[PDB]
Amino acid sequence: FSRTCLKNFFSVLLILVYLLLMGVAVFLVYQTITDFRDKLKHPVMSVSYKEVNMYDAPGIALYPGKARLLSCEHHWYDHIPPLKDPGQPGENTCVTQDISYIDPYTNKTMKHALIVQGPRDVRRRELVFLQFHLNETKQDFSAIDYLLFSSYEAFLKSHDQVKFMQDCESSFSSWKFSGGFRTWVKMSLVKTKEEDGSQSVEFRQETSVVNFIDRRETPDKGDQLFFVVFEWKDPYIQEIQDIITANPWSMIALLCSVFLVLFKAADFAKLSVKWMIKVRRRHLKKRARELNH
Amino acid sequence: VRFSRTCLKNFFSVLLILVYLLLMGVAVFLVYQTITDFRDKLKHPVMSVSYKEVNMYDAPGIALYPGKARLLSCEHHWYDHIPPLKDPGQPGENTCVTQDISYIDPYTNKTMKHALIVQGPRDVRRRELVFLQFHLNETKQDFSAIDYLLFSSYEAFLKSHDQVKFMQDCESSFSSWKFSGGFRTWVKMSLVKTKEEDGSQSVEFRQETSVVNFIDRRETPDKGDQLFFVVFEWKDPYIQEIQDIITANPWSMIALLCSVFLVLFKAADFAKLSVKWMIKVRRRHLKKR
Amino acid sequence: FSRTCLKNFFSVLLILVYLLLMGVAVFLVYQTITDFRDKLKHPVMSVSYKEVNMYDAPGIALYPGKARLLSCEHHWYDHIPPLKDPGQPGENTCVTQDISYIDPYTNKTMKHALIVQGPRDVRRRELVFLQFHLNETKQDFSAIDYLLFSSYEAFLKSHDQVKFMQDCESSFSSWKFSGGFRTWVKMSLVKTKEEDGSQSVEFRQETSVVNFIDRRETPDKGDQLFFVVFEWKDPYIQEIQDIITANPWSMIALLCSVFLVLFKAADFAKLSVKWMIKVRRRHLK
Amino acid sequence: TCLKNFFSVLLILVYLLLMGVAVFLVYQTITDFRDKLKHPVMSVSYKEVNMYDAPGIALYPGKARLLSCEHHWYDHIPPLKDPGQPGENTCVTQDISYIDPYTNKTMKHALIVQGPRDVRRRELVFLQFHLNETKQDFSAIDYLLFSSYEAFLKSHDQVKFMQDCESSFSSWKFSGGFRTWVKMSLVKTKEEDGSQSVEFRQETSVVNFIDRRETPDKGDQLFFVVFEWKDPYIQEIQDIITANPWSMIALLCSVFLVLFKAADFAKLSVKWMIKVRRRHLKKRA
Amino acid sequence: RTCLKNFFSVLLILVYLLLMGVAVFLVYQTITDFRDKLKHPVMSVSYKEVNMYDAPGIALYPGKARLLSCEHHWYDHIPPLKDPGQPGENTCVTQDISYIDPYTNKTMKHALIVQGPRDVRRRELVFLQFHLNETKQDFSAIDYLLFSSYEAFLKSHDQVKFMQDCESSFSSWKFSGGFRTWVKMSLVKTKEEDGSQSVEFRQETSVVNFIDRRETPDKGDQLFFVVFEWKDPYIQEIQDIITANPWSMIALLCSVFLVLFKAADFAKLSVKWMIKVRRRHLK
Amino acid sequence: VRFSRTCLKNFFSVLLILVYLLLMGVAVFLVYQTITDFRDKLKHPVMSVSYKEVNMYDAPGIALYPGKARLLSCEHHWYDHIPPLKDPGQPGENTCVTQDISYIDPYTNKTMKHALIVQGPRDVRRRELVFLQFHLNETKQDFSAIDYLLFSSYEAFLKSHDQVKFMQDCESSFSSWKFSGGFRTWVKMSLVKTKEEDGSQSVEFRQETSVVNFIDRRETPDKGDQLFFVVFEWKDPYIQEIQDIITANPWSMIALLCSVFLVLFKAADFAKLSVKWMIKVRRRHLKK
RNA sequence: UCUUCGGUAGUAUAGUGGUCAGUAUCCCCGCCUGUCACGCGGGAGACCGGGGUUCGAUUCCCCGCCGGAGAGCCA
Repeated sequence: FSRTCLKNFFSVLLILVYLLLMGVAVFLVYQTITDFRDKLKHPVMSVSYKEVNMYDAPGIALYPGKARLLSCEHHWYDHIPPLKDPGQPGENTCVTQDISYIDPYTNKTMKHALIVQGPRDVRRRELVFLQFHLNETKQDFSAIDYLLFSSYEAFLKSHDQVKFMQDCESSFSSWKFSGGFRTWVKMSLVKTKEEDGSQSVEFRQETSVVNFIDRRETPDKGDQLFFVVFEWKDPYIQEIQDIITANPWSMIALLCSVFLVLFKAADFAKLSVKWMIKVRRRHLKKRARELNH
Repeated sequence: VRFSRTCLKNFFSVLLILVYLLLMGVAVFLVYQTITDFRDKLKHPVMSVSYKEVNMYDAPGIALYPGKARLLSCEHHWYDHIPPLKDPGQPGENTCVTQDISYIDPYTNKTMKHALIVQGPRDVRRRELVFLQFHLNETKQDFSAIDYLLFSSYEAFLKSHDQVKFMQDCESSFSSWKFSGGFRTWVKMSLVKTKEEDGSQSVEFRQETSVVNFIDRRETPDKGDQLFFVVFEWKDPYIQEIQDIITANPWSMIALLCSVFLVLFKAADFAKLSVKWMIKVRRRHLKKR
Repeated sequence: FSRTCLKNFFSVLLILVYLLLMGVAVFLVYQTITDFRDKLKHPVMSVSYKEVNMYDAPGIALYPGKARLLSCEHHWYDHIPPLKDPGQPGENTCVTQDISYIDPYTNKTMKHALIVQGPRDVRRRELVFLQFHLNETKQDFSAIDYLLFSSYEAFLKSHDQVKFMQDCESSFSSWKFSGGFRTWVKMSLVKTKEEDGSQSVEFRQETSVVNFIDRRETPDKGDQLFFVVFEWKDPYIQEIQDIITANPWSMIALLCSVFLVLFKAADFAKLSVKWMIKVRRRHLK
Repeated sequence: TCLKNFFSVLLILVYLLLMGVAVFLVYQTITDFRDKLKHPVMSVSYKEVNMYDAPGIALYPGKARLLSCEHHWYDHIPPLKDPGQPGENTCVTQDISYIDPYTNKTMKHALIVQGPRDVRRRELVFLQFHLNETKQDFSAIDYLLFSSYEAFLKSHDQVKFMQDCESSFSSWKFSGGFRTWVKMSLVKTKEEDGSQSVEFRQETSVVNFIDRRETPDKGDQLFFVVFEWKDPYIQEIQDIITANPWSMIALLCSVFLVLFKAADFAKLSVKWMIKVRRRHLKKRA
Repeated sequence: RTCLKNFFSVLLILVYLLLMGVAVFLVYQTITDFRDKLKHPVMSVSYKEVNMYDAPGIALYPGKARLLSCEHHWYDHIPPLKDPGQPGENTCVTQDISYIDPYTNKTMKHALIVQGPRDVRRRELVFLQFHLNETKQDFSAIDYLLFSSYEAFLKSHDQVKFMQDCESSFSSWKFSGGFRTWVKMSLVKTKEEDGSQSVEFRQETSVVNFIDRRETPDKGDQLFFVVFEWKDPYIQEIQDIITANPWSMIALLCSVFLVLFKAADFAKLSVKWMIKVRRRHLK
Repeated sequence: VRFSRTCLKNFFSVLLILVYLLLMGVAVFLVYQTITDFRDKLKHPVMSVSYKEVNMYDAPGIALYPGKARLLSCEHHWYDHIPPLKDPGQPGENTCVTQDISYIDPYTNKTMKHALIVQGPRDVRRRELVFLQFHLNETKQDFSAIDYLLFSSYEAFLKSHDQVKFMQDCESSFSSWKFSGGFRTWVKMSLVKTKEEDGSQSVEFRQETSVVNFIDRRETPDKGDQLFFVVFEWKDPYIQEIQDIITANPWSMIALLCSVFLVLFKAADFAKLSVKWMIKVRRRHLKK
């Protein structure tokens, strides 16, 4: 009767060894699929700078309003602008093209905008020096807004330019420089990576205002004089590449890991069951050898 | 002729010793290198960024710190493209949810500093702004400046009675920006949600001031009338989220190592079978019958 | 045709399994080759925050013109600058170490460095107050440049300050401070990693100008008094490291091991053809 | 035959001799290992330090108040000075006084200063003192020259520096006159554990001081004291151990193997001799 | 049980590789020790003896002084005092040429060079003497430097360069006024890798007071006196020795290889002896 | 078969001669490097240092040579960095041990130079220091100074005999210092012993004097009167040992030689194995 | 396609339900009888593979691999 119980105990051990590795496999595959779904939930960041040598012509959509473009001189490399007496017009050696459109988010108002061509040569540090004057009024807070878009010649050679300002304000953000300062804007360009098209352009900038010596002007009525430059901070275009360990990585790693752990989950069980039936037969051998020595 | 026997004696010994030596020399090499790589990847968790959109922000924690400065207005201009022109100096129109707390200084435990916490803007979509106005006619420092800090939520401060520790932890964590003394500082703000190992999102603020000079010469400021201005608003509806994820999975480490061990076992067995076959083909070639 | 055609139908499965395994292997190696084409973008960013307590004092290369310093009062303990007076030179207690050399860009211009030690502690908010002065001239906009580099001691200990400062000027950028504002320049470090781990660093800074009342010295010509409050802001430094996510060892291991499941599938094919042969033998016998 | 008894002894004799020389050589090599372990050798190293290494110069005037300091960043001829004028405390006169650690009864003072820098340009501290002449003869002012001024500043519990650095030096003084000029240099010895110790050694060179300027009427004192740096080639000392980590045991095993091989070869050769002797015996039988 | 015997044979097979691992570990340890020994070269000194020292180099920059006596007391120590200030007894091989500064490049240096003493057995000493007019510098001094041999200045050319090179190698010792600075000099030779012998001078001054009461120097004029005896009749010979020789560790590696071969062979013989368990069945 | 026999024999012979040769080349090459290494390490012995420690030094001799002066004051001020100073220039209070010997010179062999031998301080831990105030009449001593010489055994000087030679040899060996005529020469003598070969080690005194000036305001200005103080101490409670070790060991070197000879013998055995492989190849050649 | 016969050291076989899987040759070592074996004395190498019964199966049974033997269309 002892052997009749032993043949049941060893069957129980057989089933235990089978189901141990039949449950480990399912637990591991479920854990791996859950982990790879988690990885699919959110990708990681992969930046690259790809420094350039000759920037494109950028777009600067000023909204001067009632002011006047006194000067838009392009200091081709002159990091120290030639001092000139404020308060009078002159030297419109600029690439301005006054083009207006209706502003969205309002649906009721017209607003003009003298989009100008920005500097290109970062190595030479090309500049653009502006000067806006306005007869003082009740506004008491003189800020002249300005937008920024990547390509200017694209605006030059695009039919139905409605997009170029009816979408810039709806996409970009509206900065503004002060009245009575010289807002030094050191722009830079940053590119993202979307799955729909190819990429996108977003601007960054570091305004560094410096005071304006009101002498030699004497604003008796209070004539404010806006002054703006638009440098190019760096020859580098930090592009954001949103790399994913999500679509191909999940599938490939899933299939490989599972089909290669099934290998052990089968081989170890086979070896263990073979050797345990071997030891069962060995116990039978030793008891029957005690019987028939 | 024992030439075949001697060639066998050379081959099985040297070839098999070489193959079970190269097996170890590759297995231990790869296991050590990949364990080191696992430790390295555990050393440097990779960051994850995205932009979860928010239609309507909560009530932020703008907390002005005016030392003996008189508030003049709180107009929460809901959507105004530019706030309407205001005559300075005159008080009134202070429709801001305001509370004053002052217990102790977190730094040096020096003294009390009263705050003027405002509920702050909510609707980013309609570009809510909370345009302030200040006044410091009686100047003795002669070195103008006004301090302000931001915290996460208003009702979180309001409901919790930990008033002193609110301005303890907020002051210790958030830096102390100071909007300029005299001209309006259009302080757009944005939120950054960084995650932690425990799932806690300890948020911090990010702002991009844009100082606009004032032409407030309608005040006769000869006596020392230095009046300030502030504008808060929410920069973009989006919110940045920061989460550092573990790039190394030990449950993939173990799978990779057991798989390469199985590869090496199969390679050794195949090599043994192949050498046995190449040895035994001459056995059927030396004798024909 | 009763048995020869069946044997041909069995043997075409041999070529079938060969071509299937070839195609699957080619597809898998194509996927892995695309992965190591993405290897170009595999440089990813991993950042950490070293909670540093005591900080290295950094050199602060100011580049004044016709200006003259007035104070360097380092408020090691004080986080607040006590009230002071315009003009009136006093307590030039900094470590001004003028090394005025020629331009590194055009090699013609004259620059006048005034390296200051800067602060050390950040838990105590160690300010480094400064002050300048300039009698008015035809200077329609007034600005006093400056610049930064990694460490003061790396300037003091290293020899040949000529190239040490000349290359640093062109390498970094120059963000100035204005004529009449307390340009409260905070500062912080980003610790990036190069291809080998040389660990170059550059400076992040958040200026915040603030107006200064000038009635106390009645400048009747345009006298300008600058003020700079260089101060370390971050109680911890950011550590940018560009780790790469893929190594060829994983590629070769996974490929050569899915090769084994391919071989096992071939084994099942070789068993199944024999099983079908046995079944057909039983059926047609 | 009798030749068998003749040769049946030197067989075991040669193995006995080999065992004897084996134990002799193992004793010789173990004694050599003991000797080479009991006499570690040193290695001298020169490093070309280019810069500061701020030392914690100390002085113990007690009654001789300071009257001058200087820092001649490049001046091998320090110019004239007024004898007896107090002030110009350009030194970082971090004055601290502490009780004796050794006698535990004397209220000792200190006038720690900041040490010379710029060894390349030979920057040299300079001093000047004064003391109303008292009953004590042989006017002497003790002074230590411990190192690490920069860490001395930030160090906590400054009593320990004074109470400890006295024991680890000999406190060489400077005289009551004639500008005891004091050069100095460093030695960097390596301890047994792995740490290192830095000690200052100095080469005074006194030069007589002309008193044709003070014209004292009592016998007052104006003893200077001058510091500098000697050649920057700081001596690094390392006490390396004789290279016997495992070579002794490996060559012990080698001599073991060769002696066993030689014993076996001796057996082979003597067996060959026995074979040829048996052949000769059969020839001559 | 034959399967057990083959499994023990497989155990010996596994043991066969732990010897390889230990050998490779010892090889790595040996290569690390070799690199360490090539990283810290050892030093040695041998005090050789010299019967007749070379006539050394003595550079002096008196400035506005004037050598009043240059007597070679061959072995006598009796001090003659004719007059503290008179010029006389210039009995030495002296030679002065002024050269511009090789360091500042502006000033000129007046190298009033004196040959010096040779016979250490007789303890030759070159008793100098110098007087200076009163000046405002408030403490007198004379920088003086030494070089290898006066003959290296006598016959050699480029005498301007031959002194200009020896500018900052030494530390510019100096004797004072109203003193008798006794300078016992010794010479140390270092032996570096490139076969050159850089000679250096090391000396131990011992100032002794002087009596000017016999000259009535109330005005403020100071005197100077120097001697330059050679201290020891020896020369320090410091040699840096490399203590690592690859041709002394290749034999170490070979011995390791032989002992591991013997160990493996003994393991094989041990399992062959273990076959006695089957040999008993054969019996 | 003649051609095959000739070619095989020449091929085997050239292989064996090539390896046999190499064997000899590496043997002579290694014995050459052995010769070079052993001769080089015999030429340049390598020296070592160590620092033992004591708390109570023995009594060292101090051979003063006062030509005309006198022991105005001798003391044993231990532990007192402020020695009790009396009125200068007044004799008495000599609480030391002396022996006014007067022996011969090695250079003149005729002068009976005095030597007021004293024993130095011993308590380094309590920094004991002697104090030897003197005075002379300097009628003509324009550069006043009295020599002093250090030997390391006062106790062994006492009980020993032939004291003329016991002072003669120490005078010859150690160089003669001198203390200033009008200063205070603080002499912090350290003790250095070198463990030489021949079963003998010798001691050497090295010291760094530090003159500190003396003020004579307490004595009336006189002609032919300059006094001077000399101080002896103990620098460190250490004793530096300079011992020379030897790098080369004949036992180790012959061990290397035996190992490489074993390796080359095994290489020749593998050459013999190649010979037997050639023999079997020739057996196959004749079988075919 | 079907039906038998056999498969063992490197060679030839002999063994078989309970074990010096043996022997001759071949492989190694001691003797040199004129010789590197012409002759002796000691030591060494194996059940075609897989599964199943049996205390144990190289033996008993089944399935695959290898030959050789026959009918032979398997076209």
